[PDB]
Amino acid sequence: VTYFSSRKGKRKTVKAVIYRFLRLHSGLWLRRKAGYKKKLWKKTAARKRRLREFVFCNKTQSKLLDKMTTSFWKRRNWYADDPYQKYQDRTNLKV
Amino acid sequence: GSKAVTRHRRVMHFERQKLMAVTEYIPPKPTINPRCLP
Amino acid sequence: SKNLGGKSPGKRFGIKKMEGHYVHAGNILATQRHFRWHPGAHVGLGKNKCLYALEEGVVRYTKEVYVPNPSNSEAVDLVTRLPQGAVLYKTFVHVVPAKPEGTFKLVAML
Amino acid sequence: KFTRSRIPDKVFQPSPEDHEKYGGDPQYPHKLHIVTRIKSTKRRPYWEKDIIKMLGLEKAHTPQVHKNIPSVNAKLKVVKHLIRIKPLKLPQGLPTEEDMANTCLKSNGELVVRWLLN
Amino acid sequence: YRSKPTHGIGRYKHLVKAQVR
Amino acid sequence: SKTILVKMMSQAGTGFSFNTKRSRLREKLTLLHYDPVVKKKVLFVEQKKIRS
Amino acid sequence: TPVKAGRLIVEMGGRCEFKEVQGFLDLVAHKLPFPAKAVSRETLEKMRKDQEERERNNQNPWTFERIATANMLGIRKVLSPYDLTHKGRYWGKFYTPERV
Amino acid sequence: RRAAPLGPMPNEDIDVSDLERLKKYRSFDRYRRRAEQEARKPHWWRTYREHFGEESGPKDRVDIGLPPPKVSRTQQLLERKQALRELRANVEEERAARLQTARIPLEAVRAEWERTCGPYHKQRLAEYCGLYRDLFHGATFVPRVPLHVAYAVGEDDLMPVYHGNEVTPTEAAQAPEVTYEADEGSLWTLLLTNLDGHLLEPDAEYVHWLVTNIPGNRVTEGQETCPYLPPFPARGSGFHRFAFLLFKQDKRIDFSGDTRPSPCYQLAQRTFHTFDFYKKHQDAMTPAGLAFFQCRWDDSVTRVFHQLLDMREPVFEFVRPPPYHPKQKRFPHRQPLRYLDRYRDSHEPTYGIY
RNA sequence: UCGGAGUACAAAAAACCCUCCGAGUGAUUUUAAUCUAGACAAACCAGUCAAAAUAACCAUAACAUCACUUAUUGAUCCAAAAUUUUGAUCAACGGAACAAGUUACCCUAGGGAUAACAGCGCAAUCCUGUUCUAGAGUUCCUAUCGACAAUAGGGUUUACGACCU
RNA sequence: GCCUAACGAGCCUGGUGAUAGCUGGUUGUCCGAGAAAGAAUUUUAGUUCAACCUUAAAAAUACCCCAAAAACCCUAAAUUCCA
Ligand SMILES: Nc1nc2c(ncn2[C@@H]2O[C@H](COP(=O)(O)O)[C@@H](O)[C@H]2O)c(=O)[nH]1
Ligand SMILES: [Mg+2]
Ligand SMILES: [Mg+2]
Ligand SMILES: [Mg+2]
Ligand SMILES: [Mg+2]
Ligand SMILES: [Mg+2]
Ligand SMILES: [Mg+2]
Ligand SMILES: [Mg+2]
Ligand SMILES: [Mg+2]
Ligand SMILES: [Mg+2]
Ligand SMILES: [Mg+2]
Ligand SMILES: [Mg+2]
Ligand SMILES: [Mg+2]
Ligand SMILES: [Mg+2]
Ligand SMILES: [Mg+2]
Ligand SMILES: [Mg+2]
Ligand SMILES: [Mg+2]
Ligand SMILES: [Mg+2]
Ligand SMILES: [Mg+2]
Ligand SMILES: [Mg+2]
Ligand SMILES: [Mg+2]
Ligand SMILES: [Mg+2]
Ligand SMILES: [Mg+2]
Ligand SMILES: [Mg+2]
Ligand SMILES: [Mg+2]
Ligand SMILES: [Mg+2]
Ligand SMILES: [Mg+2]
Ligand SMILES: [Mg+2]
Ligand SMILES: [Mg+2]
Repeated sequence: VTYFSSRKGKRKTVKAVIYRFLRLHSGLWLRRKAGYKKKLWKKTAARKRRLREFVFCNKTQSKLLDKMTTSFWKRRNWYADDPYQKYQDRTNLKV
Repeated sequence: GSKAVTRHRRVMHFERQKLMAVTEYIPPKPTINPRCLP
Repeated sequence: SKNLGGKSPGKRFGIKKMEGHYVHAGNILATQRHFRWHPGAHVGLGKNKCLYALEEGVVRYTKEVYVPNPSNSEAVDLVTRLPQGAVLYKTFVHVVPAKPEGTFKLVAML
Repeated sequence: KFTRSRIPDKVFQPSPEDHEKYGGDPQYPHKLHIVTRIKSTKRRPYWEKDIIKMLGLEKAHTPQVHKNIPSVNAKLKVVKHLIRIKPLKLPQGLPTEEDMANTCLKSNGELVVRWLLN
Repeated sequence: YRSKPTHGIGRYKHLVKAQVR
Repeated sequence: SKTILVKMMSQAGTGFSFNTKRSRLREKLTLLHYDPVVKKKVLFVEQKKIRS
Repeated sequence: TPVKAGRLIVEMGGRCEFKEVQGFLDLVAHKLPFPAKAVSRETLEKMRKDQEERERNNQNPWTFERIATANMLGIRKVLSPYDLTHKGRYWGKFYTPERV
Repeated sequence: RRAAPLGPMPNEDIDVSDLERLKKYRSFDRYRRRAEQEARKPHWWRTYREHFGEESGPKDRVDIGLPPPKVSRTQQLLERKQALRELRANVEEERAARLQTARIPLEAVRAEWERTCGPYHKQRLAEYCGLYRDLFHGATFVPRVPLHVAYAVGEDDLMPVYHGNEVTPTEAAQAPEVTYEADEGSLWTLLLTNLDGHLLEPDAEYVHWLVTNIPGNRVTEGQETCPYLPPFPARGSGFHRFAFLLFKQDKRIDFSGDTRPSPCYQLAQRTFHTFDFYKKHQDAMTPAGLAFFQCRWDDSVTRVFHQLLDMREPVFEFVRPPPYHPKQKRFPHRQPLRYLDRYRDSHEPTYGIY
């Protein structure tokens, strides 16, 4: 990660994280299961469902992705017909 | 580090030595020798 | 050398919930490789011989008689070869349900 | 492997001679334990360290009063090799609220309520 | 369990033995 | 005895394919599978060979 | 062949006395690796009763069995789990019959 | 570490040695019979019944009822053996049995069952339905005398009320006919009790028809303390139990506290406790007949609630406990995207400040 | 790389160039779906179960079955597919897209974390004494030896360890 | 081999503050708490997680834990779960 760029001196971001991850405004990150497109004929239906299902990331990976991504991707986003707009926020978090 | 069973008598830990010395057998000694007691 | 492939991590096959533990539906009570604990009341049996509670309640372990399925040829043969006074005994895991099924609440006084 | 030690119940079955040897009442048991820590918890297992910590015996040679209930007797049996235990004696009865500041604990194991009268 | 009083309640291999002069 | 990986599609008109392991020395594969597009018991026939 | 303490190696019988068999068995016992003796039924019984009498009339109140079973002084930290059964008489492969 | 068993082990009786000289059972049915025979014994280890409610095991049930009929056992056995021998001597019956074409007079079978062993079956089913668990709380009786209760649906339609039957309020709107055999020297009391349906008190039950001082069989000429009230169960909570209890009494009992008015449309007055009732009339009354049936909600209950009782119809529903969910974590690990939907208050987008 | 047994005796985990079995698949039809509570296991990636509800067959089961059934398998990216899939003894098996030898002509940064010499630990090996008598010695165990065996001592050789450099 | 006193490839300048998981050093006082290793890795001279630990903040249960309970040929010291 480039903490200080050469042209503008800002902090760059890695494109792999934005290509294979999605950040919700609540701080959670969204990702796909590894191996969900490899050798589907060799796997059970339940295993295939688990592979196809979306999963979250814990605190360590979330902090790593936050460090590796710029604050532009942490903004509040109001897309038209956004499927994840309902998941953007958090409710009933007794902490 | 030696095995549990050895040939060199396995010199013992000091507290176990003290335990053995304390628990050594003590024969009963009568007050008067019965040899040439009546 | 001559002995290869002997390294393999343990599969954590054991008993998860003991007697008196309050569990919910779907909680895996125990997992095993061979049939050590048999499911009893309100305990299902997964295809990998794991035991999971079907109802929410208190886990119990009981010694009970063993009456095998008539279709299981090996167990049937063992049963017929058993002597006249022998009865097989096994250890079964049960879940005693604590929550009632439901309550009759008033909706509308029409 | 070195683990905790189970003590059989035969150890705590007192003999008829033990009562007059140790000056105990064979028929009424005493009420309170005066417990003092003699040895250190160094070179001793962590569970024994925890038992000594929860018994309030951090400072050695300082007595502490405890009940005579089996709940604390279990821990006393666990760490019985590190402590001296005596029965609390009350020759002059329980101290009332007017004798709280004039009490003392004589080393023989008794609690005097009227100490240093004038 | 081994330390429980109910140990060996499921012992059945001694009831069937299935492994002239 | 080598197996064969064959991709079989539905005969219900809808495009629905799935892969199956088969024996090389057997005939053309034809089974009764379940089609979720039409939600029916559908005859599935062999069309492609993917892997040996 | 592993042999423990107290196990017979060669057992003899016949219409002879004990003196001659002991005389020509003591050499074999000595040449054996472990210490051994040429005993008889009467000699073995006599020794077992002598050991019983010694461990019953032992004078000191403190014994290895009592201390090990009661965990006096926290001695199980130094001791081994097999000492609860050995009662301080067996240490490794060596057995001392005079240690009660 | 080994521990001594607390009692006899199950398979410690048979000898392990010389198994070939010990007889075996070769029938899975025989093994099943033996296993079920052993499973009912009070074992010293933790069994299934103790954890799943054998209802306190043995219970010394207080018997409040008439003595059993004293029958000469020897003569009864002789007559039964003679009747069996006479039936066996017939050849046509044997031919029918061989040819598998034989019928049974079910009416006579039912009559004989009611006469000899019907009371015990009725008593055990009333145990199973919990009549004594709520009427006397500690006492079971044997319904010695029969009790045939029948509702009239019209001119030619009669609905019987057997032990545990289902009769709708449309069928039970009118007063039923009760028949039982009794000489013209005794007095009887009939009491129709609703065990379930009291809105306020769970430990109380309703009265629908209480008639006392019945001379012999004639129930109409006996004075009715409480007039008949058609059943009124709730729409949601269905299958209430209604029990006709028949008591035999000796003295001419008169009571002014349990007397009910002719309208008797007040549920406050229509609140009963059979325990206290039998405590009050324990000297003379002794229960001898019982007939209970189930009743659910139909369209006729609304009329009873509105016109007769002058109240709105209460409607219930079998609500289920909410599903259990664990504490929501700040960072769920490997949980599905739908993890946030399990704790959503409502399926409505909420804009805080926008 | 993966699985089974003992080590690891009784909840779980637990290593060695520790002692043994195997696996890198075959055969058959019941061709084995979608969605979702709650749990096992786990650093992560992965792996496991699964109640209720829906589509098609009894209008009563569907976990595909068997071979000790446990292992029979591979992540991104990228290529070929065309609507939905596949592609590696990537076997160094958490896998760099594709890279061999020799240097006594050698160089640099370090290591007594690691060898050759010495020292040191042990005594497998080596050397000593004594205990035991069958046998040799014309008779006779011990004048001179003494096989199968026992106990104890020394640290000269090699081996073992890798503690000082 | 020799190519200006060091040549398996000269010397100077520049890239150059080359790069080093490798070695050495790292400058005032006092006080509080305080860690010896499970998993991957051209990896075991290092990194990245987990388990510990430090500074803050929310809560409520946390260790000791009697019964009872945890497998089938034999199996010890004893373990897990809870008043
Ligand atoms: N066969 C195969 N090659 C792959 C894969 N991923 C990357 N590659 C690379 O793609 C290239 C294929 O070239 P090929 O070996 O077919 O001539 C190789 O450099 C290979 O390492 C894969 O998943 N499968
Ligand atoms: Mg050691
Ligand atoms: Mg293993
Ligand atoms: Mg391992
Ligand atoms: Mg010797
Ligand atoms: Mg009779
Ligand atoms: Mg877990
Ligand atoms: Mg289902
Ligand atoms: Mg590698
Ligand atoms: Mg690797
Ligand atoms: Mg791995
Ligand atoms: Mg040369
Ligand atoms: Mg150098
Ligand atoms: Mg070194
Ligand atoms: Mg080292
Ligand atoms: Mg060397
Ligand atoms: Mg050396
Ligand atoms: Mg030196
Ligand atoms: Mg050596
Ligand atoms: Mg030596
Ligand atoms: Mg000779
Ligand atoms: Mg070392
Ligand atoms: Mg030069
Ligand atoms: Mg540098
Ligand atoms: Mg390194
Ligand atoms: Mg400090
Ligand atoms: Mg330290
Ligand atoms: Mg306990
Ligand atoms: Mg607790």
